[PDB]
Amino acid sequence: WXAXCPA
Amino acid sequence: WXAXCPA
Amino acid sequence: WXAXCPA
Amino acid sequence: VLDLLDEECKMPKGSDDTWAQKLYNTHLNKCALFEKPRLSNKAFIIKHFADKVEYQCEGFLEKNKDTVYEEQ
Amino acid sequence: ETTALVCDNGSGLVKAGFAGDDAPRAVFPSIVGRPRHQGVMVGMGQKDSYVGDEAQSKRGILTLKYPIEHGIITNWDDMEKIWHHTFYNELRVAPEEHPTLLTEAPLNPKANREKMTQIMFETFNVPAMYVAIQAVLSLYASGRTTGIVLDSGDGVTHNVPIYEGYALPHAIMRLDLAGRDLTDYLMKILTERGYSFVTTAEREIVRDIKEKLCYVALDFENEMATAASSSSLEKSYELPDGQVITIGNERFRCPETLFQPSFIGMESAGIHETTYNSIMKCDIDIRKDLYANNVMSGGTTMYPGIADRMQKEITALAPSTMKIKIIAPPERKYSVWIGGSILASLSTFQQMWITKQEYDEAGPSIVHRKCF
Amino acid sequence: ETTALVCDNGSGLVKAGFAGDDAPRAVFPSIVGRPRHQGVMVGMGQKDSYVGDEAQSKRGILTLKYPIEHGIITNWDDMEKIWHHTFYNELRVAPEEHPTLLTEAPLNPKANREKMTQIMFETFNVPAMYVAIQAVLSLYASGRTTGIVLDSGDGVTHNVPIYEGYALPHAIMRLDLAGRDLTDYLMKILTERGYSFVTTAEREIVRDIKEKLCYVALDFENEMATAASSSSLEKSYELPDGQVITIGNERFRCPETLFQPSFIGMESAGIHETTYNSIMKCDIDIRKDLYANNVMSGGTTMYPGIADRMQKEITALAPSTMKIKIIAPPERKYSVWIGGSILASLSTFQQMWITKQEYDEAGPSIVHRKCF
Amino acid sequence: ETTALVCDNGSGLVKAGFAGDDAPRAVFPSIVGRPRHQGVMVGMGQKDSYVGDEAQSKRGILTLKYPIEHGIITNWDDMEKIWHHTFYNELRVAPEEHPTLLTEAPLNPKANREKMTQIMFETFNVPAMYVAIQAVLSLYASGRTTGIVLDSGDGVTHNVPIYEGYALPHAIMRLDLAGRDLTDYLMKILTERGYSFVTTAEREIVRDIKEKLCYVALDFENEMATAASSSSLEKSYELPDGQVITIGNERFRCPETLFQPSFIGMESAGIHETTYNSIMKCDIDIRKDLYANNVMSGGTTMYPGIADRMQKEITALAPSTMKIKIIAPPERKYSVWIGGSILASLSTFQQMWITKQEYDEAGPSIVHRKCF
Ligand SMILES: Nc1ncnc2c1ncn2[C@@H]1O[C@H](COP(=O)(O)OP(=O)(O)O)[C@@H](O)[C@H]1O
Ligand SMILES: Nc1ncnc2c1ncn2[C@@H]1O[C@H](COP(=O)(O)OP(=O)(O)O)[C@@H](O)[C@H]1O
Ligand SMILES: Nc1ncnc2c1ncn2[C@@H]1O[C@H](COP(=O)(O)OP(=O)(O)O)[C@@H](O)[C@H]1O
Ligand SMILES: [Mg+2]
Ligand SMILES: [Mg+2]
Ligand SMILES: [Mg+2]
Repeated sequence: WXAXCPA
Repeated sequence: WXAXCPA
Repeated sequence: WXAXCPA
Repeated sequence: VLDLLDEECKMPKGSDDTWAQKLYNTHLNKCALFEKPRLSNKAFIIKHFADKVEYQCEGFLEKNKDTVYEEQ
Repeated sequence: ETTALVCDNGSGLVKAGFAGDDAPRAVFPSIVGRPRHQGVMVGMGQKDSYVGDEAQSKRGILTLKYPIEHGIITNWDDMEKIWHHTFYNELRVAPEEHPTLLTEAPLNPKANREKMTQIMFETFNVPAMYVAIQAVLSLYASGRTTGIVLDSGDGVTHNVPIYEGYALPHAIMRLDLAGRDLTDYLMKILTERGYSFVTTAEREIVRDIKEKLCYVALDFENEMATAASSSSLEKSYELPDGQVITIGNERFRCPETLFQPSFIGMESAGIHETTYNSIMKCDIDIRKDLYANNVMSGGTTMYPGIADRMQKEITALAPSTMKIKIIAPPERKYSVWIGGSILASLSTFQQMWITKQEYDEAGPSIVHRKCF
Repeated sequence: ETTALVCDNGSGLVKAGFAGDDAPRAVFPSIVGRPRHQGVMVGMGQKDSYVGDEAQSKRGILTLKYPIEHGIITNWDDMEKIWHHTFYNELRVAPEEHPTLLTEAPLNPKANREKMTQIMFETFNVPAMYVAIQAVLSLYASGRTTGIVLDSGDGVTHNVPIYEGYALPHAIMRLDLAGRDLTDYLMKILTERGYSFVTTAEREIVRDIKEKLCYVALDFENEMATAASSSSLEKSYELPDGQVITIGNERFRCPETLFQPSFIGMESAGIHETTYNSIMKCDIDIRKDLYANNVMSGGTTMYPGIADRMQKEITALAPSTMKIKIIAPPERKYSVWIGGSILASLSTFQQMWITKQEYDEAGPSIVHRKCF
Repeated sequence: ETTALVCDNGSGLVKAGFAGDDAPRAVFPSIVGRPRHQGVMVGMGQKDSYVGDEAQSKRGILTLKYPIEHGIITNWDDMEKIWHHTFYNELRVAPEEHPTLLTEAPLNPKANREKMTQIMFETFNVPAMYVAIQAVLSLYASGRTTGIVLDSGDGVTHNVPIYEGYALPHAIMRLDLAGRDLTDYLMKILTERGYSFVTTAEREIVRDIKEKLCYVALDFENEMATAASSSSLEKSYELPDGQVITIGNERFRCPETLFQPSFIGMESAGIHETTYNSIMKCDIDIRKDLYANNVMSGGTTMYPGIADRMQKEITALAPSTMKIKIIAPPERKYSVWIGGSILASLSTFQQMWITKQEYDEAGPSIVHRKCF
């Protein structure tokens, strides 16, 4: 993702 | 709560 | 080790 | 109390708040002679032969430290 | 001499203090954390649970629980921890010496008041206490004897009409929408833009995003048309790790769910329609005097523009020939506390307290007949 | 005449085929390899990158990348390589001639759908397409109009309750636990027994170990007591180099982290508690009909005993007087594809497609309003 | 009175001493030599095997074996020889009189701890012992309760994030790159310049070359451009036979393989990227406090410029708005020992020891539940 998780 | 909502 | 690496 | 104080001197990031917390951990409910003052988390009470005395923690770590470097 | 404690349990912030001072001198979140990782270092002073600002400071390593949900206390041992922490650590006052005044939302279970009283008398040994309605205190706080109070904290929203100091209990409306479920909605819409906030700490980050960047649109459709067609409305916020995140129509779109609860999937109408449908339950001779005072209370009413939107659509619903006036003082987040601070310092009120003699005689059942 | 393509991008396996046939005729891992060693022999026909089963065959000399992580496409050029390989090599069909139907997990970013549509229209020139929710298709596949679907692939797990064909979007739960991070957990626990699997090929070996030897314990504590006290539970597996490795309590202990995510260090509850907390978000009139259908989907639900463990602890959480029924057909690994194959062949659906006329008029933004 | 022994087995150097003194008074390589030539002279007192500095002195005539490889003890009888030599010859202390504290890398097999404990209780009859994580002790040594420790000895490299004394075991990274395989790489690159180091003694010569002349380039490409274009960077070293050898770009080029493991042919990223990917596994609220402390440990972190290279490329990876701080005290080679010397002298720790009563009751299995 763009924040919380890595993707 | 005790019936309707979760608390 | 016992699989991947030699030790 | 002296043993936990000499531990807290060498412990990393030791402080009078965590020493007091170690005191309350070890002796708050195990000994009749050690008591916590009702309104404070920075002091402790010992029932001595003469009387109960309430000690503040706030000085003891500075006062307890000696280490002298041989080079000096 | 002796001065009552005044405490408002809320959800989220606890705020507490002494009667007749003007603002609470303890304010902190009603949150309890327990450590969840395996502790490695010997001799650390590691601690069984944390309360308030401690659990905010360490929240990276803690599971955070709220012991109050929708004004109902779900977990009692943590609530006792929060009161113990409030009296001894925050106020540094022994509760045996002071009457205590406690605040609750209307239309919630009786057992909550019975347990609050059993705990304050039996464990704390508080000499006298009382349980007050949140909305009633906002009139004391705003200098009025008349008005329909709209109150929203975290958790419960409720309307209570009052006219010359008489409540109208058949017209009390209560709604579970406000404040926390706005945050659980913001976390859901922010995922659309590619940000993921799952943990209980990330919920606290989203709560801070909501408190900084959200605002209420005057017209929700015009502003969605504008924000689809431009970057002009778009603001960016810096996470605690120094990442930067950019927030578009989500910031006005989150508090619009107060006026359109169908977004989260409730079946009830917005706060404006429960306000109007509450005034419609009052007898026609007093409605003129309720339209002339609407009092907002609690932190969920702090969004910029919520007053002018409320006045606009209530002025749409109301008959055309009347002043609609929304009253929203800038201090209103503390209004329930300031009102309890006023109430507890009156001399007429000193006969209202439940004393321990009466609790011993009648048991905790007494609270229902003596209190509201 | 013309028959839609149906493609489910997943993570790990791609599976693709034609609408109205019953199982996909292309299935292969969504994996791209690039060679990392210095090539020595001149004139070998050595190739810049490999896709799918090619990259599985040569994986000894390749770095293997997954272009999709937690249902989000992180790398777009490799995803275009995987679709190019799917249409030309696996299906041997020119995409201009066929509508394409594409499958996605709920609650993932919108940019993923905008890019998927921009690519399918602009590069492939697909005449029409649609983007469908993974969970919705498992009901088409299982012959139902009602139920709470639990779906787990590689990457994302999600629950979606549906009642008589209406979704309940406020009750959708999504969890990032499933499938790949079970393999990254198995690689970590196997090291305890003295085996070390670091490279991306060794991860594929551990994935094959997990798919063969893992199973779910009915009671996790009883079986850890048994496996501490016996050899009876212990199985051995032969690595590709003819070494043999022996696996004890690790084989049940790996998939227990689906029900206790704290093992890997997540802060959220297991799939059974997200299922129950999803049913608790539905209105009380329908809960009876969700407890009577629970539909498992996707390969991470293939572990032996996962149905009986789910039914056991959901029957522990639920009120005592209700049927809890877990539906877990042996084919469930393909259920999302079979459901999309059914959906794309309906006649009512032929008005649902986004056509290139509409993409040209409205741009890729259209996908949000036309698709779910 | 009685003072614990503190011993860190490492690979290469053994270092050992008494708890609460400040540096180890025994340090010697964990090496065993056996003579390989036909002995000619009668009556020489010739000896079956040599340990430590004896085997360094005579290494011309010996095969040198390391009993520990990548933190795993491969050969147990030689490890017993090394401990026997440590206690009797180096410390001249009888082990029955002293608790012993032993140090180990994370994520290595459990059989290593079970055997270490079975040996310390059964053969040495040590009254009490404990097994500690190498990385945890470097925080005790550096006066911190928070930070991501990067540790590299000979053999294993590992990252362990710690926050206020809680480990984050899902974020522990381990890498087999460090220290010995740098020497086996230096021996391989030196051959291009016409030097050949094959025997186990020549490996010790190359280890001394590496410890004297290697350094880490701030920018690897600029310095390879410089060293191709000049003699200015070039240093010469005198072999034990009085030959002199000259070493050019090889000296910076050897430790660059820490940051580009593909040189030796690993598939994993450098220590800077495993550090960043370890911080990325920590929850976003604590990352600010891990970036503000990075603690280097063990001898492989002694190369000149490795701190400024680490800070430079971590500052490239990290978000722009944060302090990155690398902590690298000049004493760091001994940090794990100094930290175990501190730990073993705490009073709170005197309940942590495994006593022989407990080993007799529970067997060597106990170590897993009592120790970390
Ligand atoms: N300035 C603000 N803007 C928007 N929301 C706010 C603001 N201040 C507080 N809140 C939200 O309102 C809630 C707190 O309101 P409060 O009146 O303190 O609750 P309670 O009445 O339960 O104590 C929290 O959910 C908080 O996030
Ligand atoms: N028989 C099986 N038992 C356990 N796990 C399996 C089995 N088959 C596949 N898996 C795992 O499930 C995942 C693949 O599920 P799949 O439904 O193909 O993913 P997606 O829905 O993303 O295409 C992989 O992690 C794979 O290791
Ligand atoms: N000054 C130095 N510069 C570079 N490398 C060194 C230096 N001193 C020791 N080393 C290397 O580091 C390793 C020894 O580190 P050490 O911390 O003693 O290992 P362990 O932690 O296993 O005991 C050896 O490979 C040695 O060659
Ligand atoms: Mg309030
Ligand atoms: Mg799937
Ligand atoms: Mg070391």
